[PDB]
Amino acid sequence: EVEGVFVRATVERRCRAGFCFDKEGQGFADGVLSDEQLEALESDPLLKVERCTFSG
Amino acid sequence: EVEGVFVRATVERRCRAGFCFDKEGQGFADGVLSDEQLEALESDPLLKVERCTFSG
Amino acid sequence: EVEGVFVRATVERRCRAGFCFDKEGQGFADGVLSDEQLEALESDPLLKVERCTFSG
Amino acid sequence: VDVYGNPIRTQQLREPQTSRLAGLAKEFAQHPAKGLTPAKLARILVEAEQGNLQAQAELFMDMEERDAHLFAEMSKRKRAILGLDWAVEPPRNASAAEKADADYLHELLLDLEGLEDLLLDALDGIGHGYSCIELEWALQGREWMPLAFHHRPQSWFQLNPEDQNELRLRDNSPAGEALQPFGWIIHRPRARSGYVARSGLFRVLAWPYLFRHYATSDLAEMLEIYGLPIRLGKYPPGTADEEKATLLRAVTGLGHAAAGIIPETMAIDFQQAAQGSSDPFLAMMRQSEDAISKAVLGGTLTSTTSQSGGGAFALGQVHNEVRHDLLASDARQLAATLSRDLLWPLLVLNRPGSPDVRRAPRLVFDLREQADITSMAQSIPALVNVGLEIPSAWVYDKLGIPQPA
Amino acid sequence: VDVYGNPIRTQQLREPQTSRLAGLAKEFAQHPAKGLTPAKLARILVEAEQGNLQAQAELFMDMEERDAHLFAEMSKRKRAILGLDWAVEPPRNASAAEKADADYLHELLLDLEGLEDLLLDALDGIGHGYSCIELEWALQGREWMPLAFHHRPQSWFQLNPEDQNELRLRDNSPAGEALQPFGWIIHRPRARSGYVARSGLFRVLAWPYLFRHYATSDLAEMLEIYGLPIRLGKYPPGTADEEKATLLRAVTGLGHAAAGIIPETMAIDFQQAAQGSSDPFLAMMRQSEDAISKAVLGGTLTSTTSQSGGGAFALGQVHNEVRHDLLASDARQLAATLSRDLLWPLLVLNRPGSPDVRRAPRLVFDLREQADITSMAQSIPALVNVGLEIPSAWVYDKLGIPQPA
Amino acid sequence: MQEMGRAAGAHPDELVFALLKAGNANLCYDGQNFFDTDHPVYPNVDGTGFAPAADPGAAWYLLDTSRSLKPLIYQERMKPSFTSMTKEDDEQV
Repeated sequence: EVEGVFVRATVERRCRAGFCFDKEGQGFADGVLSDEQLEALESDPLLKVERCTFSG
Repeated sequence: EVEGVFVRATVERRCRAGFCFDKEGQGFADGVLSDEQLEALESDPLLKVERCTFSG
Repeated sequence: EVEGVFVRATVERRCRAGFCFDKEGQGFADGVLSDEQLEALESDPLLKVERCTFSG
Repeated sequence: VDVYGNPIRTQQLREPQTSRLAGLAKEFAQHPAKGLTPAKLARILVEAEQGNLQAQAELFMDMEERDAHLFAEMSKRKRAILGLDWAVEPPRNASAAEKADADYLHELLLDLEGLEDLLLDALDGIGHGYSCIELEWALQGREWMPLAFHHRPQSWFQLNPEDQNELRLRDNSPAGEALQPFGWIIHRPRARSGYVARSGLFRVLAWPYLFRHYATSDLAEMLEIYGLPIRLGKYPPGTADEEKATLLRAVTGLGHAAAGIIPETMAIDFQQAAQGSSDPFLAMMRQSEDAISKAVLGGTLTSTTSQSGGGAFALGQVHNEVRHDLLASDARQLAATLSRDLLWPLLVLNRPGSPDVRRAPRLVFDLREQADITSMAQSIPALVNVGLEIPSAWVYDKLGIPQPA
Repeated sequence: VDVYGNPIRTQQLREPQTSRLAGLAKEFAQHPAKGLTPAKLARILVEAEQGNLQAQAELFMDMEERDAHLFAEMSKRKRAILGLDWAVEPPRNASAAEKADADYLHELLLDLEGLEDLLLDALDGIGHGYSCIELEWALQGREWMPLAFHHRPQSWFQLNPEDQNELRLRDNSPAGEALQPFGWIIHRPRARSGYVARSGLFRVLAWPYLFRHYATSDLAEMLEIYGLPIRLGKYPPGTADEEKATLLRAVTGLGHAAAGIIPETMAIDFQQAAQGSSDPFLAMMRQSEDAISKAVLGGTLTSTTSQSGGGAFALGQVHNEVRHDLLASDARQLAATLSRDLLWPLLVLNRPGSPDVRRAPRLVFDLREQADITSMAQSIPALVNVGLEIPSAWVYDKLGIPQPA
Repeated sequence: MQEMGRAAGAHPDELVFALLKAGNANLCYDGQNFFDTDHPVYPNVDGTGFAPAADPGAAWYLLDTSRSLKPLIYQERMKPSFTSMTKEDDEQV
């Protein structure tokens, strides 16, 4: 299963090509991989958070 | 006027064939028909819900 | 710059063509121009607001 | 003016304030206690908190009427006050003019009929949280007189939208009507610190009353069902409607009827009706009654009764803790209310000049407790032979014996 | 200045501090006791620890209102203080000017109306952990006067983010507003050592209250279910909807109805409804009530009652241990608070000069305990005949008899 | 923010007079309009129909009676009581 998605149609901080944006709802809560990079990707839900597990 | 609408891209339990999955249908707080089916279809929302005045 | 858009998740009053619909997320908060019409534009943020600057 | 400083105009004293509100006098209580559930009681209390005191007042009246234990406790508590001797005393180190004013006020109160009824009506505020008594002012020449005291139901008032501690008449307007100065004697005893709506004792006593009511009604129903057992008749296929009715009547009357006969193809089964005891109901009633007794009169003499046992110090033991404290509190609050509302208008209307408010005479209730005459009479001679110069004023005051004149 | 040394400006005394906060006066209590669970209570207490005193204050008010035993105990405890005689005494070996100042303050307190209400409002801090009373200052010429005392709900305040022992008004800002000097009488009795949030007695009493509430509600529900048994009807295949409804109504009314008939193909089974006793519930209620009694008034007279038994030393036996200690503690704390908050502004505004703070007069409550007159009156003559020179001042003070004048 | 109290105080007058305006449009217990020319009486039909109205005041009933079901409760959004102020702008309603 998926512990949480926290999407609400908003990611925390998806930073690519040297610029940090806010979209695509790529929020995860698990230590499967890239936890160090998961800190950077996550840790900034500017807007509201809605958790709807996908049971993946 | 009908009071009752859900327009926050919110999730509700709508059952299509042998399963109940996210979808927005009736989404009203008043009922005159399909009450027994509406109960299954009108399960209160999972996520943020906000109401409007369709006045249909 | 745009100090606040006042758009996310909220919809404000927009009086056009004699009918005041609610859409397009035209929220703003500044003293640049059309300050008097700012009341009419922000006359119905019926839904929850979530500010985010566009840095305009 | 009054004690609160509000300007006083003698023009408005000729007619009662509520005279121009003939609608109020035609109202009837709605009896909200009938069919009362815990949810309804909670809604009533919450609405009262917000300024709708009518329903709360009517519920309190019904509660007083429908509970014998609560009514007996409240009546005993009030009759305790009603039996106290009272006197009017001049202020601290008063002058001759002040002494004369106090004496005249004392004489006026002695000869004023309906004082006991006024005290009884005022004491209703103990349970209701506030009692309003309207005054009738008349002139027998040059001196104003209270013609009569009228107790107005608590359902006639409300709360000010801009002030939760100020009461107002119900005049069909959102803001009500302010109370006329010198037209009322408002008694608001303070058992608990808070607003006027929450200050009633019946607010504390409501829940035990509902518990007792539910227990008593359930016990009455269970006693009604007790007796014969429920018995069910069974009939085979091919029993016509007339035979069905005959079987039904036979089953219905079988409990009273010792004997009966049915075909072997039929059957009657006697099932348990109601098997248990009155122990749970009675336990709940006792718990509620003990709670009411403790809340009204204290948990030393009423609920956990002090039991028997005489003696010289028995009076002190029974009274001083709990009973004396409650008696003194109620008497002092009533005396303060009276001195504020009734004594002051008489002083400022019936006498010349404008005496300072701080020097007004104060009504005092006689809270003197009977002291053992024999023990103390034994004690004095030893002390006086020793050499102590005990004043005679203390003796005369404490024994209740008056000084020689 | 005040006792704490903060500068005092007479300009701000003309208007109450909360006058410019008209929003507060329009608020209504949220009643957090309804639908309260142990998790909710724990969250409320923890949040209160962090500076959110509104919910805690409202919960405490509801707890006081909804529990008759707790309310009776608290009322008895407070009325114990309210009945004590009090006096204002000059400092140690005071001079003539200090004696005159103390006498004037004593006269002013005697003639100050609403003292009893002030004491009652202050005593709320015993349970709530802190009580704030706002002052109305007025000038009758050249001398400042407390016009009235207003008790403000504990829900109107909060904790300073930078200080957990300093209270502040709720003015919509994160840091609140500091309390105006000379504008309040803050009473904060200290039953336990700690911060102001944790210092209330209701914090100790909350859990027994919840236990008792749960037990009483469960007992009421079980009494409601008691009586008739639950009985279930069974029908065979081929029973239409109308016949199903008829069977359902028959089963529903069968308990009240002594007799009934059904086809042999149907069946009704009478199952146990609720079989047990009130013993567990009542045991829990008794445990909680004993805990409350011990916590409020001590486990020697209320919970484990001292029982009957008179005698000359019976007063001492009942009082000195537990009751006298609690009475003296409460009276001393209240007197200290009053001397700090009310006596000092009067001394420093109504009189000339700048007297040293250490020499301010102190309000003293009369804690004198009735001494056996007969035994001691027997005792003196032997001692005096022996040769001992006992001072008369000690006798007059201890007996309560005043010295000759 | 406290002016909402004045607004609420003025509200009952607005509600009562809006119902008074609707009087012609709205229906009474008879089933006809409040101000109608065909009010049904037992044997026959009666009739009572800029913006006028003639009413009694001394009767045991007052026309167009109001209903102060709940007081002018004040609803506020101050600080750590709503999400509008932490996970949102510094907004208060």
